[PDB]
Amino acid sequence: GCVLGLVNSSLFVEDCKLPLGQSLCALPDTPSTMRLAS
Amino acid sequence: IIPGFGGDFNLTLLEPVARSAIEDLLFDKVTIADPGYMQGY
Repeated sequence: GCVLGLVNSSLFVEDCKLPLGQSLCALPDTPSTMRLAS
Repeated sequence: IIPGFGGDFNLTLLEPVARSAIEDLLFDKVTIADPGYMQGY
């Protein structure tokens, strides 16, 4: 899960899936409903 | 943005291919020590 730092949850969900997001880091938006890194 | 963006007007604001030459040079001449995320540890 270490896209920016190691994260312990499901990742690499559909690329174009964060128009708006919680924004865990610089890039990933963590949309849940997991399914982070987008 | 096209490489010959403004014909008679030389523009160094284009992307070398994303951080145009002037942006890169500006970040170079400053002294910053950012930790590589994924690697700082």
